[PDB]
Amino acid sequence: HMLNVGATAPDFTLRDQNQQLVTLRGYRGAKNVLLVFFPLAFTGICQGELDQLRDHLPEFENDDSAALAISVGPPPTHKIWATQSGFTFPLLSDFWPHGAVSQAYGVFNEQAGIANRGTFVVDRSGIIRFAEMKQPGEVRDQRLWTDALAALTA
Amino acid sequence: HMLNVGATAPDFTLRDQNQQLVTLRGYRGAKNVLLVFFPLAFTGICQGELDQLRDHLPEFENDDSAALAISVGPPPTHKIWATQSGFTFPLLSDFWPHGAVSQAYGVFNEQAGIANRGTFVVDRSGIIRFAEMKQPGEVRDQRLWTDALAALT
Repeated sequence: HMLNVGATAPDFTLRDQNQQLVTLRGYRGAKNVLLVFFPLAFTGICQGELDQLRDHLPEFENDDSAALAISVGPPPTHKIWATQSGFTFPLLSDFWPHGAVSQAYGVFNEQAGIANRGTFVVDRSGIIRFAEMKQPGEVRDQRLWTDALAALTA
Repeated sequence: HMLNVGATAPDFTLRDQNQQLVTLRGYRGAKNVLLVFFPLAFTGICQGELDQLRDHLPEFENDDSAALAISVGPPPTHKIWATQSGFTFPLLSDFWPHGAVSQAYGVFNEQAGIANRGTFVVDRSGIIRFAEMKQPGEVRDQRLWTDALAALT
């Protein structure tokens, strides 16, 4: 099942949309990390969620916080989507092995082969301090994300 | 790994870019099928190959022949690419299980998690009658596809 608050966040090294390696442990001791798992690029609900993250980026990518969007797509998919959508934050490929990081966080839909709408905040110690999992057909409330992030600055 | 000529073509049922199910077996007795495997949507060499196919579509999609392009990408990826590129032929998703059909045809790159640039012609009996895979630099020779197809009518 989904990892809950108090668990150590599984570490990972994934390619971003520009093929650079991004590792979760690299933020430890420096920033709180918002992990935004999403099902599929070029779909309507995903578009809306990541458009909203784009529109409010300074709340998620600053001196205290970092945001990483994760899905099973490979980098060329995430690159074209990011370019066409104006996304400048990292989109990470859980592509091969397929959904392995999703599976480690307990947010992989084993029937569909896609991550659910899982969201986590990982504190500077690497412990999960916010956890949620919505289904692909549901929409998340991003005020919950900013509120969790805010509580780990002060 | 690649299946050679004379082998029975593994049957599949995959979603196309509009989420419709396409099954190889449905062409048996009716059409020769060209199977164009490709690594990734939105890449350069894939683009050029499938653009050639678009530009020559009546040679590949007619009363005697059908063409199916196959990669590991899911339908929304294929839908956006297809729409942007004018691909009106089926792009099929070997997505989940990841590359299972590609594996069955012996054209899966296990290290990278993508299909290689393999091509097959399947006759009206379901037998592989043409099998092609080019070097990493090299774009496939589509006159060859139309020649193989032409030999089977």
